[PDB]
Amino acid sequence: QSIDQLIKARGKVYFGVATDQNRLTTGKNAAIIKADFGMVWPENSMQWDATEPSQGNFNFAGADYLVNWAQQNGKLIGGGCLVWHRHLPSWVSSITDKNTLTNVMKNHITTLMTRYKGKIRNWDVVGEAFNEDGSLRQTVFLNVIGEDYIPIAFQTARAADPNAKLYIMDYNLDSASYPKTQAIVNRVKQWRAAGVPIDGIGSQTHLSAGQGAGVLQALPLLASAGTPEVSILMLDVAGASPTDYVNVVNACLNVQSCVGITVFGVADPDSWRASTTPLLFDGNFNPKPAYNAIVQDLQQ
Amino acid sequence: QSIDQLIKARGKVYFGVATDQNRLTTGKNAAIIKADFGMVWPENSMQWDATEPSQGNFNFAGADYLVNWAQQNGKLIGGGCLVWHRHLPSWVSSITDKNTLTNVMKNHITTLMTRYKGKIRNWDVVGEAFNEDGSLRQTVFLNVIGEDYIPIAFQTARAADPNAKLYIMDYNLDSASYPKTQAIVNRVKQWRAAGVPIDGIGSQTHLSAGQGAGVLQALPLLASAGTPEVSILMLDVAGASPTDYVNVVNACLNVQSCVGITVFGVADPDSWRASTTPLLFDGNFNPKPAYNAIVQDLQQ
Repeated sequence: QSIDQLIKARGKVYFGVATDQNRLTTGKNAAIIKADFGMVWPENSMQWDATEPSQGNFNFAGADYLVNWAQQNGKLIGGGCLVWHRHLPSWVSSITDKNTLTNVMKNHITTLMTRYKGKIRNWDVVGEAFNEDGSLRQTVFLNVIGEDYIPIAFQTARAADPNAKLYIMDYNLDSASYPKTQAIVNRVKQWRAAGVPIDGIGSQTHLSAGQGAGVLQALPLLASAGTPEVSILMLDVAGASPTDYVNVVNACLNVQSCVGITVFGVADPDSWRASTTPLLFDGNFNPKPAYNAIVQDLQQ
Repeated sequence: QSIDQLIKARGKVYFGVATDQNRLTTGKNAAIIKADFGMVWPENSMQWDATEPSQGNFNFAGADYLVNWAQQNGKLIGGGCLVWHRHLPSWVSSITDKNTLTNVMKNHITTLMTRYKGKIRNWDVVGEAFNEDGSLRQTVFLNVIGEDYIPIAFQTARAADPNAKLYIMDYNLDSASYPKTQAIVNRVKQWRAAGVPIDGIGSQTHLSAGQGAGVLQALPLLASAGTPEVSILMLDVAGASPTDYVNVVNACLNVQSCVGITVFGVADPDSWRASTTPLLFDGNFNPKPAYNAIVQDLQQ
């Protein structure tokens, strides 16, 4: 049974997955995505080092492949991450002039979003902007532009494609009593009160065994920032316990503004932490107990 | 034991594998390649549709990642395929002018080879140029430029990087009685006698169960064309029988000019034909019996 169909029947938008061209041409990934998932995200093909490896000179072949495949197969598309420190070519992080970096950042945002205008439901505009203690992470963007880089990024994105839902994303937002969770709420409330067009908070949910239960309290806390949407992004769970996965799904169901869940790949051997077997399909592309538990939870 | 180390001890150059960036950042692929393989080959990041999706718009982020990784980890690198009718963008196949297509082909070859000059041991310059009956395949290059496109491609490649071994590659060269196998031998002989710089024939070896034995006769036939080198390229075997894999390895050992073997990926779930489980590691990244049989054969 399709978990995307079942989550749509419960009033949500999607159950999605990260993928890219060489996943769609190998394994059983394309067949599983066609049958069971409703949204695709680029695993790597829209990151900055993949798309703008020298200034103004874009690499779109990989991203175009994904967008085309999704349109042919009737899937929604997400995109990201537009502004991020972790996937950033050296030419960017070596700029020291505020005006120049602002224009580089706006050109990167506008070029990607314009190319796919109207085709992308969600964009992750800014990612991993917070330290664990809730202060802003001192990346090249913060150091050179200042905290205004976040408002500027979102304003620029809204102008490039008004159809898209604009997200900030981060990880370690999985516990309601962890400082980073309340900090992103505090700052997103302030930014929205200043008119910054942040439509969503995306929680990049990488859990250890037993941590699913805490998402039931963390996700409603994230929703208290008042964004129109929240999502669970790039979900995986070490051990892939049915209990952990069902708890995350039920947190989504319990939060009215949570539109859906994306998992960080199809099958365990293709995970960035494969030894923890953290996904919903095994190395032979069979659905694991957690997959079947999600099916039953969405019916029950 | 490392099959690359063992094949080197038998006088060969490499046991290699196809890979690309997202493979290296997921699963156990990087650890296995470091320990057990001596050469990497882009699974897709150097094809024409990946590298020049529109005229003059080169996309090298993926290929650059692979080349860097290989240099940092002391691995040989192969590249290709430069001229091929598969993976060719529509902008190329819609050219009807002989001078224009000649210069487009030259520029594609020269740009890729120049970027990595000195770093790439082997380039597959022309691929899949023959029909199954041994006549030349009527691709856009044959139709518009004529038969001299093959001499031109090789002469352009030799000028771009004289350090590289230049290969022609094809598939279904696995039986000595098949017309294609004899045809490529005859044509390569005559091209080399006329000074065309073809250094190698690469046999793209995609086998069904039981076909390994035929390679013991086919590979010597390919070597009779007199090229400095031959190789086994992108090897996989439906069912991954030890008998089939050992027969292919022994064909390599028996042919003095065969420099090595590349396998078409690490683990079964990442194969283009994963349901046939045709690789040397399983979906849990454990060596399969075929891996251990190769080790035993090479020790003896």
